[PDB]
Amino acid sequence: PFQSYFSGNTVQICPVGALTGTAYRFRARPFDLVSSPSVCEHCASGCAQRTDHRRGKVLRRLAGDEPEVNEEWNCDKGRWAFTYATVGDRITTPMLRDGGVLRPASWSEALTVAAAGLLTAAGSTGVLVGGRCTVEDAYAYAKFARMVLNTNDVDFRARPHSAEEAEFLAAHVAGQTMGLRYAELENAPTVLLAGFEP
Amino acid sequence: KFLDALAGFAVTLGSMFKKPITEGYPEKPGPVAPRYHGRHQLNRYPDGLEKCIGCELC
Ligand code: SF4
Ligand code: SF4
Ligand code: SF4
Repeated sequence: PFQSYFSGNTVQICPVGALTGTAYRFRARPFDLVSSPSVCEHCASGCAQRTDHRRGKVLRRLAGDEPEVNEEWNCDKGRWAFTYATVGDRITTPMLRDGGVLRPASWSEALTVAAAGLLTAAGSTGVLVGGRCTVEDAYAYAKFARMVLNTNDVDFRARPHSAEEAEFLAAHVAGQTMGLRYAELENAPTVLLAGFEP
Repeated sequence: KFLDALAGFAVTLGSMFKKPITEGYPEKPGPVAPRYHGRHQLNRYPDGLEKCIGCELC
């Protein structure tokens, strides 16, 4: 098989219908698509993408165009890994534990119970923020931990990690925006990779 | 003769002896033009296959 992590680009690069996406096959015509700019959710590459949805369902995610980040390319993960939100496991309503069973609940009741529990726990709480969060979402999680819980037990690392990692991120990464850039990568005479499979 | 001003009467009286022209819908519906834009219809080939290819051009 074709077998490339970037195969979808060919579908987007073909100037004709010769190469088509099997997932998108016969799904819609251009006029039937609501098209929006977007960013991929999957890795730190942050590629510009174009999400196309018909009938409220996302049908494809084209590569977009951002010369400073991704030129006009994707990987298959970014281009096609969008169905996760509609596989039928999505949480549609707030859920509450009662009698050991997870039951659908209102927003009012759910917030009541969550506030009760969190106030009962007070500072004996820790917030695992995970890595699937927008900058705003992470900021809200952190601020919520700092004030609403009066705790510093905040970690977005849902993965193997270490204290040395947090120390390094504080020392060199955090607060240091827009240093090395993709454009710089292209011209770096020598690139070394430590624990990194690009 | 002042009669011209009364021509309308001659009209209405005359019409009440010519036959009414109303179409008899629904017992006797009127003839709609052959080209009329009636309800869309999806057609088939003589073997029964649906003509529509789902191109969404319509
Ligand atoms: S058949 Fe498809 S690829 Fe060929 S001209 Fe028509 S739209 Fe383009
Ligand atoms: S398109 Fe591919 S490389 Fe770009 S952010 Fe998404 S998963 Fe990462
Ligand atoms: S335009 Fe295409 S989709 Fe619409 S009725 Fe004709 S063949 Fe079918």
